[PDB]
Amino acid sequence: LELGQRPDEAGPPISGPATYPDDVTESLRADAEQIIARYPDARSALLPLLHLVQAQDGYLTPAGIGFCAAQLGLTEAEVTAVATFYSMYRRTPTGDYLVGVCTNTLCAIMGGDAILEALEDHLGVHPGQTTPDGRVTLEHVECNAACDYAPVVMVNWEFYDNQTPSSARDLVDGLRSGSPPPPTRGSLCTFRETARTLAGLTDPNAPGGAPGAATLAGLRLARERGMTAPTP
Amino acid sequence: AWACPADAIYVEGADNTADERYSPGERYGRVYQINYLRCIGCGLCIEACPTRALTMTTEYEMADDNRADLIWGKDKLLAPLQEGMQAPPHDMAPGKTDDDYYLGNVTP
Amino acid sequence: TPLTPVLSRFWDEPEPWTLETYRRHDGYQGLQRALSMGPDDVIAFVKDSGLRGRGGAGFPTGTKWSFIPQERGDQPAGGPAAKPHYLVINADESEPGTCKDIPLLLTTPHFLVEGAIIAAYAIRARHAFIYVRGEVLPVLRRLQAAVAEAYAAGYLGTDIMGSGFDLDLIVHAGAGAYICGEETALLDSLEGRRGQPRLRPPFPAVAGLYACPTVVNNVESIASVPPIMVNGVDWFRSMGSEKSPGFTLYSLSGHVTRPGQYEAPLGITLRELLEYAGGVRAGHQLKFWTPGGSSTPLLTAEHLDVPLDYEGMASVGSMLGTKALQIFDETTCVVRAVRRWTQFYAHESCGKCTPCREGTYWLAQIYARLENGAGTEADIDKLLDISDNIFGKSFCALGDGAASPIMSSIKHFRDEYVAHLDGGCPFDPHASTLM
Amino acid sequence: VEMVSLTIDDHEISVPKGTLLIRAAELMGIQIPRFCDHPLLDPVGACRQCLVEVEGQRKPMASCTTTVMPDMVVRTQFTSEAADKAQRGVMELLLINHPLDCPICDKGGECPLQNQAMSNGRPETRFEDVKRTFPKPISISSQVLLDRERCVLCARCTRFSSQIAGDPFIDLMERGALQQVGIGQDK
Amino acid sequence: GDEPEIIAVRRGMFGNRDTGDTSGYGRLVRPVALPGSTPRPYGGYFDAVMDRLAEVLGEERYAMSIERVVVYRDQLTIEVSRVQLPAVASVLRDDPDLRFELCLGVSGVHYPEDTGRELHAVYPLMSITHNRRIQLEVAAPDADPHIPSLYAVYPTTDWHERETYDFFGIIFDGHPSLTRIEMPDDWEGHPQRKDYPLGGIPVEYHGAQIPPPDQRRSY
Ligand SMILES: Cc1cc2nc3c(=O)[nH]c(=O)nc-3n(C[C@H](O)[C@H](O)[C@H](O)COP(=O)(O)O)c2cc1C
Ligand code: SF4
Ligand code: SF4
Ligand code: SF4
Ligand code: FES
Ligand code: FES
Ligand SMILES: [Zn+2]
Repeated sequence: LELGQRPDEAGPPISGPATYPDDVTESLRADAEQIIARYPDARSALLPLLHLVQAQDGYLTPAGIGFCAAQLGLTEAEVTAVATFYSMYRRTPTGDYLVGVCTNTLCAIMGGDAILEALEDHLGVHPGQTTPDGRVTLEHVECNAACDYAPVVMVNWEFYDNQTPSSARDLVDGLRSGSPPPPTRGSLCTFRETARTLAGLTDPNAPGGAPGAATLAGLRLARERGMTAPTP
Repeated sequence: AWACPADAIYVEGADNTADERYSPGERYGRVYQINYLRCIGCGLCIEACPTRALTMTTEYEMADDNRADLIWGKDKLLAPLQEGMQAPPHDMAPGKTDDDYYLGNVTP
Repeated sequence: TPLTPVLSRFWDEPEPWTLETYRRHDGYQGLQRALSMGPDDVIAFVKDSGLRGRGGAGFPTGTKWSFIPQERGDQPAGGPAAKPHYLVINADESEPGTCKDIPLLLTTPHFLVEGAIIAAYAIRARHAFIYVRGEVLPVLRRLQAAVAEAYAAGYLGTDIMGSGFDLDLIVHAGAGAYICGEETALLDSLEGRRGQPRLRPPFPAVAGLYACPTVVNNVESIASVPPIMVNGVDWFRSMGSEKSPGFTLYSLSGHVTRPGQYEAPLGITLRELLEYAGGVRAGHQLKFWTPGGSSTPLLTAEHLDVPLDYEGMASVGSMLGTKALQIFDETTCVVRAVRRWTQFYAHESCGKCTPCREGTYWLAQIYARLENGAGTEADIDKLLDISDNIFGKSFCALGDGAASPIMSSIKHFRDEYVAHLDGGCPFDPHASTLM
Repeated sequence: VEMVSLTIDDHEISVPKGTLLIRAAELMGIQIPRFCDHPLLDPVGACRQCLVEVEGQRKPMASCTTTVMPDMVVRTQFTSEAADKAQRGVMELLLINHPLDCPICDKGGECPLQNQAMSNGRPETRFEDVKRTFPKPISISSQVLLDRERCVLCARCTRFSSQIAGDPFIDLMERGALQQVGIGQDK
Repeated sequence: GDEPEIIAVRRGMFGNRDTGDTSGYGRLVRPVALPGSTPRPYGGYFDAVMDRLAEVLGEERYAMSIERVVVYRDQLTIEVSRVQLPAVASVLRDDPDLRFELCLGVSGVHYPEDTGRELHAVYPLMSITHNRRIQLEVAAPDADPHIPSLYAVYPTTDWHERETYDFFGIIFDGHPSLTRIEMPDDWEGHPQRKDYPLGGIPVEYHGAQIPPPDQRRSY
């Protein structure tokens, strides 16, 4: 009959393994119980729950959609509608690191477009495509609210501030290779680890996250020029 | 047929498919009859047609002894298969698409 | 005016995000001060403070809180019990150029948590949610850690500070969508639906999350609460002006030396902020800039001295927005920047309503033609006509935000837009790259 | 049966409390263009086709969603040039991505889009750019064929399948210009 | 009354005559009103005509005879009251200031949805001396389709009044002989009435047939 979208179309429709094995669903339900228990309404836990299935695979698949529908009593259509709406729910097997150059107006014009072009030419892949080594998946992301840290390069949703194109290619080489340079502001972890973190399950005590230069510039200038909060 | 004041055109559409394609695009006129004992030669059909598939020739000789012989079907009306043309049931010209046909960007 | 470190005060300290570091500087004192006062007392206390909402709109925080229909009286709800109130904190910060909430959350998230608790008390909401955009995973980790610490220290849960108050706080990690930042879209996304805006009415005050009363506040508007609690209303009012008092974070970014967050009183002029930052990138001049994020109409040199406050921006037609202060100089092409913004809006549109969904697509294509060789003089008039057809007509304000860059850019640089008809963008992208 | 009186265009009428502007304008004989509105569906105001100028309101208001208040004044495209401009612009934006499919579209002749583009549309295209395109048609069941390019994304199908029938097996999917009515994967 | 005549009440958008092919569009109620009486300063010679008429007739006779005055597209219609038609026509023809010598005929028009006013006879009159023209309109019910014949005033009407009867059944009482002129004397029904079916036959085609236009859908 050919029901549903054609497989080769737009951003790839949710496709992949039709269902998870028994034990996989056992673990998924074990985590989903905790995810559901924290909301006044079951459906409220859909966005976390989707991350959880995106944590099981490298990307959303029909199996994840089915599990979320079964847990929340929804239809696969409603779950798909919610899932396809948000960009963070990748729809292709994602590499060990999702490297997204912020191509927004400011970051791009501050140099981000050069970052993205250089990375695309170096990795040999276009944004949204995974490297054959399966370690990096390039992307171009909208504003990440790190505009001060211009040409910001995002990696597994950690920050890399003030990235030059050379710095960007060094960073992607490090990621595809064994050891990557640390995030300028954040603690890097594998993509599936980030998925479990967005689900609210990862241990939040991970190190890193110093203020950095831009977050302080104002306070530094105030101190160097004797400014302060006036007084009670 | 919509525009014909005399209800002298009968058209049934049908789907074009890869196994059998008669026109560019999703629809084609599988059945196309003109009842020339109802056609008044007004020409509104022509002005109605959006593809120029329907034209009016200058050929006029027509008369028959049967009421039914003057209900001319699709196979009587289709223009002669000019040189460079192939049989109607075939895929579009390679790489071309219905838009390429309507813009006139097609050749044998 | 001078910078005024209030939230930025703690930063540059060792691991300021910790609860010990926060306590060392009058942390969670404001929560106690509020908890001593009556809920309506706290609402009035904030309302007198003004504290206009720091996320986009600028609506007074106090009135927004008061609109929640408190039972009050003698507790006469003998029939259908009053449905629970909710405090959904909007930690989503997706407006382009807007990077004030993220640093605040990462460095000293407790300002929020504290304030959030206070806000929950003010509206008497038994539950509170901090909807924080994903893609800031460091910030999400910081915020989860802060909330866990708050639970450990008895500031969240039940019998908070022995006030009889109970409050459970949840950090919801939103997936990727700019539109989720709007109230009633934040709510649908938190309810596990497509992050699309709802109708209004019914407003969130009467029926928001789960059709129950809700108040959505930007993280800046909340984290500004503990300061006014501890330092009083009079301290807050000394800053800014009567029609827009207080302090705000300004995310100086773009072609500027020393970009970063500057905590300054409302009404600080861009001249003063550039002087503090040291001015635009050396050797170039301010060409254009956005007071708020991209959602706000562009500004140019002729407004360098116009105050950065709600009334001041309304005085020029721009909206203060989120105090993003994106800065661009001679090297940048207005058409190029506006094209990228239109691309962002087309990508981030929820698609719900015809004006935004279709017009943003069309404008993105028109700008693509402009930047490329194609493009005609009639194309500028078409851009303006389409923007007019989007502005006001779109279901939510995202359409207005999409139209604003286009309309302001044409109004200020029709000359450059025309010059782009010569065969494309004359500018060389390499020249604008913060090296 | 509290009756609220209001003037639509120049004329005046009185209608039950809570009646929508579009319903009142129907009752008084005025065809406000509309796609997403449906009397039996909860109003959604999505397509923005039904905009009208309302006294005291800066923005045009979707007549399909504007509950009638006492003493309101409203001016449709028949008397408000601003409302006319709003509706015509929405119509244009509605047609730019629409396929040139009328001869092959089954809805041809009975299409509300055709009729309301005649009554409330510009004479000719202003859109010289590239239209959005989907592979079409695609079956969402054994019975129903979906043509996403022609979809004006009014959500009436989805809103019906949720509100009227408890069968949300289609929904609006994807985002932005790419939004499309769809079934889950193959269900 | 000054309220217009509604000859039909369209239901729903797009001119659907029935439920409609798309749901939710059928709730509009658009009455089909002909133009109402023109306010007073009728354009051009129309005032000059009507005033003169109002002078030749009395105030009472004028008010009882002329039911309405409708100027539309610079064409003057005098919706005259039944029974009084011969008097008004005589005044128009005879009065030197009006002197509408030439009555161009009579045309029936059927409005089944106009209560008590189903059948309208239209009399185009022209005054050659004054180079003027107007249209009288006399409305009669379906149950009492009788109208006074103008034969004594306009002999030209005799055939027209006949055709109009044949086609509508408007009984011009006082006409010498209202025999059918177009249709056979034994013909049943009055074809130009809407109630009369079009009486077509399906058009034949190889393997199919098209029903007449009155059966197939319309908008
Ligand atoms: C498209 C759109 C996106 C928005 N995104 C945000 C956002 O990311 N963060 C934010 O604080 N406000 C955002 N807003 C403004 C919200 O209205 C605001 O968060 C909420 O109403 C509370 O505002 P307040 O805290 O200033 O009182 C957005 C508004 C629109 C229309
Ligand atoms: S000429 Fe064409 S339109 Fe006219 S009656 Fe004949 S078939 Fe119909
Ligand atoms: S303007 Fe309309 S389409 Fe755009 S984001 Fe808002 S609701 Fe969605
Ligand atoms: S398919 Fe659904 S959303 Fe699209 S036009 Fe039809 S009813 Fe509207
Ligand atoms: S412009 Fe890229 S993070 Fe804001
Ligand atoms: S019919 Fe009202 S907005 Fe669509
Ligand atoms: Zn350019």
